[PDB]
Amino acid sequence: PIKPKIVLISHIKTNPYWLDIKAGAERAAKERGAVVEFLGPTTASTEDGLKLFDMATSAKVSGIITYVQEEGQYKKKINSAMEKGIPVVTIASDEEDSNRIAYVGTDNVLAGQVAGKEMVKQIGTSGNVAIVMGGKNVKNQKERVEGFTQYIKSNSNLKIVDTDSSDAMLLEAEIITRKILNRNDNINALFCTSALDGIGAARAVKDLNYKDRVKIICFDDLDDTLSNIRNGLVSATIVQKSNEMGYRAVNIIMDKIEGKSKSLIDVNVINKSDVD
Amino acid sequence: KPKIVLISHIKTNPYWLDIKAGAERAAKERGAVVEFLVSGIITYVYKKKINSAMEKGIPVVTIASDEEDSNRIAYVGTDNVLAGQVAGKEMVKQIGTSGNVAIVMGGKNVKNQKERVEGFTQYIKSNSNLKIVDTDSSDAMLLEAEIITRKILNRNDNINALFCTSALDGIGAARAVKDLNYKDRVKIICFDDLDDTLSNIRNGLVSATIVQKSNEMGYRAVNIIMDKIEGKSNKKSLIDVNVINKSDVD
Amino acid sequence: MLNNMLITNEIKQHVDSSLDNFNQYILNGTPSKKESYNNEVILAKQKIGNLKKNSDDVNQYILRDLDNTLDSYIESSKNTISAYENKEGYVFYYDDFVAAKNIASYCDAYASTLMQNFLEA
Repeated sequence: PIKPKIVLISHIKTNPYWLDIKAGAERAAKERGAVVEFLGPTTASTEDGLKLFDMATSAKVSGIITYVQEEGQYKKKINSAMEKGIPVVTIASDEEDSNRIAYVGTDNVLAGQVAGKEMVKQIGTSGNVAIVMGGKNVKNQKERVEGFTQYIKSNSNLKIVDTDSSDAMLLEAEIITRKILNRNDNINALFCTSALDGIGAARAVKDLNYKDRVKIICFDDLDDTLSNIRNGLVSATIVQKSNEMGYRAVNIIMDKIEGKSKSLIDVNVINKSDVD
Repeated sequence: KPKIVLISHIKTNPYWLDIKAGAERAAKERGAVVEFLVSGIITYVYKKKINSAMEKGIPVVTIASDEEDSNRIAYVGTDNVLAGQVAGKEMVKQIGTSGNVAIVMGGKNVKNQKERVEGFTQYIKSNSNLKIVDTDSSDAMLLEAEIITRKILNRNDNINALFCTSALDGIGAARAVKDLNYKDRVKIICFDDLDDTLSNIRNGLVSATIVQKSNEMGYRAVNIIMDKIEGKSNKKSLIDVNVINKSDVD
Repeated sequence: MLNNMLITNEIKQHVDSSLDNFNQYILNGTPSKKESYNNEVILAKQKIGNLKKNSDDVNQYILRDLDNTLDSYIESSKNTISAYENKEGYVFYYDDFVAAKNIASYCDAYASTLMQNFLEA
């Protein structure tokens, strides 16, 4: 008997991140009695991606879950799939100016709070903390800071030290960390709002001879970050839950389909234990 | 230094010793002294005792039990809706995202149990395809606890887990699962840390419990008093919970 | 077995042949190729049908996508034709025009996928 088909278009079809997404997508599909077709370019490409979307629309599949490779570039195709009664869910990357039925991605405010909880677990409730923030005006990093700040203020007496990042010409993370640590003699921890900031902060903490005098909490799982964690340099990193993003996206599609009609995901914490 | 008074449940419970530890930690950081049984009062449950204490511009913070009537400056207690979500997450971690779950709920109209259910349900529905099986509780007549868990397990063949919205419900569910010989075929998640609940977790009968974060409640209460005292408001405030499963019982 | 591959290519050819006639008609206006175009999609449509009454559990999915893609093709090519026939300019049906050939090649992609499948024991 024929099951509804959901198309999942990834960033890269070989990327393990997106294979985690596929596995979760498949789990929900199996639970909901649907099948998932996993598509995606070999090379990151708005054109390859848009072509896959077009075929999915033409084949009148029951729903489309897609990665947005460039904002603005997807609003026409999405709104046209939606017009032909195909529900569309954007995943990891959003096309917010569209009729996307839902966006599935990390709850950045929450991810900030989890970072706050972990930092208090690392250094206690008194002391000083500073934020290393690559994009001062980037929404997801603003959200991480907001979550982090709210948690810290509500659950500790940690003072959050502010640093203007202007010099540094809107600033490389190694350079801004030098400034934070050179200006302030009693910084107990750094909170890094992106993956690169974590790598830069860790290098600067090492170069200024403050390893294990200054704890570091960051985002994302790059090799260097995981290596820094095994090595006592970085205390924890906050990681996205790919599998669950794929899982949630299928369930949202199937809900729209079966008329039962959100939608941000949790994160995990990796400290020295779970580095394996 | 400002003097803060902490009126406990009684000084009988290690919970309320945790509250004191947290109270003390905040007191050191904020430059105050705490007397556990003046500049401010933190209390366990009263309305106008609170209000003429309050009538003297004396801040009163209630903790754990709320006296919502009063002019108490703040309530410090558990975020029950959140606590339910944490139970959901632990539930998905215990049995996966497909299967059947049933709820054992003593007070159907008790606020904190309703909140726990609303949190649990919302989470379950947003993060799994776990079915929540409904059971009419009329014949268990209002309903014990052991008796209603019997009806649930006897009427339905593939219940994977029970979500118990209170401590007594947890103890009753655990007994019924044991008596019907369903230990380790039916997982159990409940609330509160009673000795029985902790033994059941040690013994594999109860999978996890959600327990209030006592230390943090005391810690928060002091910081709220001191904010009011130093007028640096910054003025409710609900607290997170912990999960006790078999690993961390020791 | 081979019959199954055979008819797939007939399907693919009928779609190909339909698009050829469809292009020529939009360019030249010859009313004979418009009808050839419609003969070819019917035969395509028909032969996809026969493949479907004996579907695997696997290729029934490819076949549904193929059948639906053809329908999309048919729809955009008829909107292209519709516009052209109350004489709108090329800039006002360019959009269904290229869609028609885009979707025509999609049908071709499913056809090959369908044939690779019919390589089996």
